[PDB]
Amino acid sequence: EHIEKFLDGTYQNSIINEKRKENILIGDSNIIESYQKSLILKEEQINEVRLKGEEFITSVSQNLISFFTSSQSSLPSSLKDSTGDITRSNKDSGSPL
Amino acid sequence: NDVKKSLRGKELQNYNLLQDCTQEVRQVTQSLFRDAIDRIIKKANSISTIPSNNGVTEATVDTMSRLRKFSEYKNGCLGAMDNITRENWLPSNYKEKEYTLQNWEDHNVLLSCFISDCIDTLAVNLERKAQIALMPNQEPDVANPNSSKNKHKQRIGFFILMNLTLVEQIVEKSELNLMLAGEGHSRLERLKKRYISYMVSDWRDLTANLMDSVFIDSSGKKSKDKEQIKEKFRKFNEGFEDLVSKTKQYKLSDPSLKVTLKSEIISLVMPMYERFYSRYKDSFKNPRKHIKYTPDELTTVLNQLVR
Amino acid sequence: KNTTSSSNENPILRWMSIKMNGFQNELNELSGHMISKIIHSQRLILQ
Repeated sequence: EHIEKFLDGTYQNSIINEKRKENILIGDSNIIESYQKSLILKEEQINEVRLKGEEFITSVSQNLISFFTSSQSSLPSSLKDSTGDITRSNKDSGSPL
Repeated sequence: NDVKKSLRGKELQNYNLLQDCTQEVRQVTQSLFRDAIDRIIKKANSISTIPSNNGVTEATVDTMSRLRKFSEYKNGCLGAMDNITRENWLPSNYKEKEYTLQNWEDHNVLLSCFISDCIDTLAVNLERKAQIALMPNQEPDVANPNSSKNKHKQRIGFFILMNLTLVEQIVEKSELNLMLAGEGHSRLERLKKRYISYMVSDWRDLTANLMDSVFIDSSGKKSKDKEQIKEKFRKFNEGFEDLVSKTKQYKLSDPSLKVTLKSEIISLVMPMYERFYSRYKDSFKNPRKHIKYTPDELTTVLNQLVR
Repeated sequence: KNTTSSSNENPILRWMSIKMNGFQNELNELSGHMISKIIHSQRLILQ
């Protein structure tokens, strides 16, 4: 929320912070390499790429609770996604888990 | 000030000329204050567009650090408030509805009076510029949360209240802080509540035609017109998520504005849905398939509408 | 420069190192509850 709220997320109001001059005193000499412009050349896509990191890691995370554990003890199912043994009937288990 | 106060009970005969060229230096105050107001007019109207991320024109930064140049001449400002009207900084064709102002007694009156009138001038000129720059074919109609004209009351609301965010965040640590006591705080509050209510406007449309949708079908029976169930409740959900959707465009900066707009629009919406939800939650075995929210969960939505 | 960065990678190591905290914490939590649940599966099926 905040990190998306810094990309376009002003990040110019932060430039407005010291661009209040910090008055007093009178200057107004703001020459920050402004700023953190930033990131439009693919580093914003590195950021959203990391967010795909997060929601992806949650997706594989809870997607490990799609196999029940495929019906049964594949119980230590810590890694990884495979083995769609499709004996859907019955309990023991579509459960997961 | 030091010379006209100096020691009295005596012959003092150039004192008239002291009041005459000091009457010209109160034409330097007076001219500097009509210069302040006209400074707001032209120096504000310099810019033409609301910004990229719709922030604050630094002509306002000029205006407030301009005011802290009015700050530290403080005692000379105090004597410089001598015997001079509100209309000695006014373009006379104004209206006083433009000015959140509700005495003639001392210079502390004209202190908060004058400076807070200047930020009212900042309000009307910034407001005018937004009214132009979003509907560029229309009449700028001002100070109007009840406007039947604007489509950008939320957008203009967040723009202007970022300008006031600046203004009180220079009256944050100023001497104006310690100058403009009493009324001028509440003047700033009414200034806020204008644009706040601009950002309550279409929420008052949602509540408005919601309870009007209660009103028009308050005549007959229980809703065998289940188009009225899904009319009121569906279209209430439609406009509700429209309003939450366009709430996402703006991300506040004052925490007390978050509390302010939050509790304002909570107090706008809730009791309608309380008596109305609770009035009409007796129509199906699954109202779920027609009516969606509790007041619990809708309250929670509002409470995480304000991250 | 470095800078390293431009806040937004120094202060988006406030993202990146803390997105690494969401990830390492995510493997931490799923590791914990998953480990104890499977421990309550040899309990729950075998035992």
